[PDB]
Amino acid sequence: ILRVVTEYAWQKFIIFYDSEYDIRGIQEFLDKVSQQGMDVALQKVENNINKMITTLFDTMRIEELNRYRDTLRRAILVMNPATAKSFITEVVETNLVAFDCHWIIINEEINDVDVQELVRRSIGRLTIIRQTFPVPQNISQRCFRGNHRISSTLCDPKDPFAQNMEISNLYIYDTVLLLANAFHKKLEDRKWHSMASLSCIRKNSKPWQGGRSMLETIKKGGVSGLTGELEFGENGGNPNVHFEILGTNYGGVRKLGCWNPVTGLNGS
Amino acid sequence: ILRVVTEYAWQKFIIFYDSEYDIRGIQEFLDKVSQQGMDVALQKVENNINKMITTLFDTMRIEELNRYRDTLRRAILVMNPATAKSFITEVVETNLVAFDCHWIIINEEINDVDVQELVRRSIGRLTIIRQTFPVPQNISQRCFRG
Ligand SMILES: [Ca+2]
Ligand SMILES: [Ca+2]
Repeated sequence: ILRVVTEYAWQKFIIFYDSEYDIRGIQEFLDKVSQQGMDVALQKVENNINKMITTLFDTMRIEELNRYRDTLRRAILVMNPATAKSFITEVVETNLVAFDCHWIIINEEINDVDVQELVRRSIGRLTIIRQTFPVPQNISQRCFRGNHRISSTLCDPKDPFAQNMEISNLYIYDTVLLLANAFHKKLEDRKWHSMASLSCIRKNSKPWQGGRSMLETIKKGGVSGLTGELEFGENGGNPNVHFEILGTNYGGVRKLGCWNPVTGLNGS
Repeated sequence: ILRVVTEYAWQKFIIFYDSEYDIRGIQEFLDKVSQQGMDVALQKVENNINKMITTLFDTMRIEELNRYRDTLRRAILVMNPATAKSFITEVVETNLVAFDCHWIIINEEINDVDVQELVRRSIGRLTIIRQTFPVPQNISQRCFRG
């Protein structure tokens, strides 16, 4: 979000977040914008937008709303798409934004149906930032990885399930996939160590003697799945991630660029 | 509608009407705009807007839609408010109109709830023309006549 904001040369904008978001996620962002001397407002968006905005007009006086309108010309939404949809509509309909506004929505999880609906509801420039998964061309090969066949319900992107999957769902698939390959290699190499029946609340209880070798095998595993490549670095965490950046100035959405943490930003 | 159009100095605009409207109602209007040399398009709006506009983008090519977009900058809606609501939203969301547009809605019957909702849905200038009834001040005397 910092990189994108920097590219647009924003100096003044408002960050909107939903009622479940943990703002520690942007503590580093807030530090940096302050360090660069920007004017950044924060507001939590209640889950019922209708009473929020109605309350606003009543509560706030004219000169405040004029200040508020100006502030909304540049905004970042850090919220789930459902709340964002409702929020965008209500501000638009109540004339709190206009054609010159530019809003950014950022969330790993925004599906194609959500993106289309957000664009439909917005009336200025909109930028959408979401995580994307490297998936093959030729729709037929989308449902295979080598000889491994994936249920069409997960890989057919015309499928309602597929279009409604949570990101965690994709990772769950690849996790099962990764484990299977880990077990396979361990079995094939004839270096199997059996599972053990363990006991928890027993300060005497011992750990699984097989755990260290299994962990090492899984940790050094890698598979191609629905998320792209799943694998682990030396620190035990998946390093692979990709973000796409979508846009539309109104008057329809297109790809502006891509981001990943090694190469950085590509495109405008 | 003629008087209002004359006041705004329109020279080119499109008239949209719903599927129940009897266009003989505007035959005299059409005569007069033609006599003044205006460029006036007519289209019936089907009762399901969603398939109408979807059909449109598929059916029509680019250069037609550009012609069409330009034409929609000035429009008159001669339809019931329910159909107008849906119609305004769908054109707005599909970027067939923009901030510079000016639309007129005319119907004797458009209640206060409809008016508020139309304004909410529109994104340019909107003019609403409806019949009104002279009703007393002091809400108490509204419910009496003598
Ligand atoms: Ca739109
Ligand atoms: Ca409006």
